[PDB]
Amino acid sequence: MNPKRIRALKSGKQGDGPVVYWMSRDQRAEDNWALLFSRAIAKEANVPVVVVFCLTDEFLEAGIRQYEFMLKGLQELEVSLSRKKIPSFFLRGDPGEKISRFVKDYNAGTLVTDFSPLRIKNQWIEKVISGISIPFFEVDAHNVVPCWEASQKHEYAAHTFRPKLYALLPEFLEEFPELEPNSVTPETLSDVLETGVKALLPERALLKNKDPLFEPWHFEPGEKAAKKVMESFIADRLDSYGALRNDPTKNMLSNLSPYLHFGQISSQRVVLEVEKAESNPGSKKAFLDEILIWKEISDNFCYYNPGYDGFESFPSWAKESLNAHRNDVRSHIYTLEEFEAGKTHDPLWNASQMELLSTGKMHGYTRMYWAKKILEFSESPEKALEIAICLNDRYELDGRDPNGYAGIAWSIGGVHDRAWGEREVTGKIRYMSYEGCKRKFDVKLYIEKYS
Ligand SMILES: Cc1cc2nc3c(=O)[nH]c(=O)nc-3n(C[C@H](O)[C@H](O)[C@H](O)COP(=O)(O)OP(=O)(O)OC[C@H]3O[C@@H](n4cnc5c(N)ncnc54)[C@H](O)[C@@H]3O)c2cc1C
Repeated sequence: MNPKRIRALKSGKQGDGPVVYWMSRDQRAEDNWALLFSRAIAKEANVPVVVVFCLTDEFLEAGIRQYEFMLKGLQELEVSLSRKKIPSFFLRGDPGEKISRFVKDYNAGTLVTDFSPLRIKNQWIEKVISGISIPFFEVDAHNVVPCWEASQKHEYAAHTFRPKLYALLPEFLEEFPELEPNSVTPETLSDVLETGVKALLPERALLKNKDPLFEPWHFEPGEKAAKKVMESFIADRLDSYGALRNDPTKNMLSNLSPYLHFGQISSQRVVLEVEKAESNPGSKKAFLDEILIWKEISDNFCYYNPGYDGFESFPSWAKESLNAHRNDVRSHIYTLEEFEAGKTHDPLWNASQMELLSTGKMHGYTRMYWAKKILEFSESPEKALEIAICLNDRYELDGRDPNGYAGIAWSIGGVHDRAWGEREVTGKIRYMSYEGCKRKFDVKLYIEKYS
């Protein structure tokens, strides 16, 4: 285990009870440096490792679609951890109260968590630090290169982050040891799920017919399903990925993001397996650029920019340009509700929103298109950011994620982009025209599918 993957969050006085892994972002038993590090600390302290997960109060800010995907994954995780003789505890409430109380009730010796750069995770961490007296570590289990090691700062372009990340892959891209079971064995999620579904139901996304919009069969949740999606991608989709990743009418992406978001599969795992695959040269470079460079620069962005969801984090050239065009008359303005129902005058935009509504995963190419039009048809960049985040986090299975904040900030604010030709309203932000998409893929066919 490379000690550069683990960081101290708070010194303390070690207790003599179990080591507690507060699982949050990496909801898997295999390929999990945070669990592996926790198991190892336990072994040196001659105590078991246990897993705690907090079912937080914020679940009512998203939908059934994410709550069910996540909890059906955790049901499977319970079984897997128990086979390793690792108990798991699911705490209804927010971490400050529930983790601090768990630590005390169970006499935890050491507390470990996984790494998320999101504001809510840091809020949770502050409240836990004030409720405990034992040592508290975090482990980057989501990036191949620990986020605080990849760069010491915000990287303004993929081309400045790329050479730093690739210079560290020889060290950090490595196989995973097997998780050692514990020596000995030291409200069901079903009922939790039902309680939570009851609370969510009034806000469920319904057609006018009251029929639910969401189709829950496009991505089966859990660690075992994630691995099959990974295996089918490498076998059937990787070869064509370079040619087809920008064609939303084709189903040729990996479809791994919902699994990667909740940590039901390790990206380090996916990279290991892609690296060993013999596939079309070009396709592997393209995929690895997305799952290494662009995914891990998103953690870089959220980690070094506390205002990652606000206009103030845009590059100076984009803030200046959007400000210069802030009083340009927009050709249309849409309300949040009009965006949300796909009721604009742009049928490609509406189709993209319909794909989000019905499957919980909008094709990566039309996400770019979709966020850029929110900029073009809202009162201001700040309002555009709020609308894009709202809809992305409400309806994307892979939402509430650094990739999301960074992808929206790329779209609307030019983060990790350069200035392009000056237009009214959108200024020098990269523009993606309708006619452009028409020359790129079969727009009429995409609209047909999602209408
Ligand atoms: C406006 C906008 C919002 C986005 N919101 C999210 C979000 O909430 N959550 C999310 O996980 N991704 C987000 N993305 C990034 C990207 O669209 C998705 O990760 C991707 O479409 C998921 O499909 P896939 O797994 O089939 O992708 P693939 O093309 O197979 O890529 C494999 C993995 O690479 C990573 N990746 C790919 N593209 C990007 C990218 N542009 N930025 C960062 N990582 C990337 C993801 O982890 C993805 O699962 C957003 C992009 C934009 C433009």
